[PDB]
Amino acid sequence: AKSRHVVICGWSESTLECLRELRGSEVFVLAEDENVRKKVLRSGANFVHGDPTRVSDLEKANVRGARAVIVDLESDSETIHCILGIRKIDESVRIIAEAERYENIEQLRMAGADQVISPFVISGRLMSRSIDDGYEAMFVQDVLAEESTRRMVEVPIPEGSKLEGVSVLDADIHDVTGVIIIGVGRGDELIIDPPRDYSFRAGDIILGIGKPEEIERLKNYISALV
Amino acid sequence: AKSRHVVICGWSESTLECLRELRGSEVFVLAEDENVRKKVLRSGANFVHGDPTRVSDLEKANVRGARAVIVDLESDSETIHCILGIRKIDESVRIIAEAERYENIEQLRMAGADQVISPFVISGRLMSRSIDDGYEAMFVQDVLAEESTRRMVEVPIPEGSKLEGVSVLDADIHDVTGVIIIGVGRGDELIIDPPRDYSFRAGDIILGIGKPEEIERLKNYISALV
Repeated sequence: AKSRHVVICGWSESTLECLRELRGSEVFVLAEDENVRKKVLRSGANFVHGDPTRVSDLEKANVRGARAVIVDLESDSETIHCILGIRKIDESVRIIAEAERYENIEQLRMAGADQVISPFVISGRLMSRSIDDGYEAMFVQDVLAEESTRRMVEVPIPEGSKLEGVSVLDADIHDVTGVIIIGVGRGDELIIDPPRDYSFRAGDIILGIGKPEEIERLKNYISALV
Repeated sequence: AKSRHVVICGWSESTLECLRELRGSEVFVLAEDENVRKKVLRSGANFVHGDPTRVSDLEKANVRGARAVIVDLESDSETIHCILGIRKIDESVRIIAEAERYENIEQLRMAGADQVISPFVISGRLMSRSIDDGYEAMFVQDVLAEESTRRMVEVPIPEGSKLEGVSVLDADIHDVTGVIIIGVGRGDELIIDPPRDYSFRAGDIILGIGKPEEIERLKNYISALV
């Protein structure tokens, strides 16, 4: 949870939405196609005209000691290539990549990716599941894309939180706040539906779903004792 | 909830995963690039060499009276074009499409799409949200992509179900089955986090998340009285 700069390698629709979500932070977009420059600037970010597979260009984009580097190239091959180059410059910087083919997630990880996201798998699955209803899709589309009614959130548990050492069962988060708790994160591991007898700890990241008002309630509920 | 055939227009990673999910049903894949033929056949589906923007080719793919038609072309423009052609052949057939740009979802709908999925928005968002943790991503990736531990499911409420006319609160589904109920679907509408005082009805589709064993428990719990 730092506040350095972010580097985005490659341009695509993903990168565009992603850049929107970062509207209000210093971002550097490294890309070959010069056309894109306009769009990147007209969005607050800094454009760095270059090649993400070229280590010298990655350097010019300030990949070293960056808060995180996001990669989404025109090819899983190029993404793997870019990543390799990144690790050469900084072997600790957090790397998030987009995989187009499922079979490449592993290789992407082996290259140095800290988090891999596979949109087509997600898409193809939602589609095959919408041949009769659209409920699952509607849900995903509403919470993960248009973030309409609800939204998915990560809420860190401060040191001295009111839920410090409180079991899931006793916290009664959903009924008190309206937020559906879907998981707890500790040491970059994730317990999907944590057991009622699970106690919280400072540092833990509660993963829930809820409307902005319910998320705000949860945040007050998580607060540290005054 | 019928059992006719499915038509997939266009080829891509989405289409490939989607075709996997339909492994065990009669599917027709309409595509221009002949290379793909091998992959489609080596997956149980029928390949139809043609152009999805051409109404005569859509016909050869049995788009008429199909259970559902899934569209994912090399362009939102082409997807809109394909859809228009589809409505010309059958104005009632369920259409599921993939939008690459957010601004096209509406136009895609106006063209005739019954359900639109936007993978890049979903992707770009997950990425911008993973610059420090990967919990949200891990969750999505695990339940929506690799469907590892948990999986998302739609469970229809049979006529005469044991939960017929039972309020959410009284059903106590999560504690009894272990499945996290995230929403109810009725008349192609979706109530994300239905209120405790909401009663179920036959026809309703419960949308939850759970492990295969928990989903099976829920299915027994939903059953109609003998």
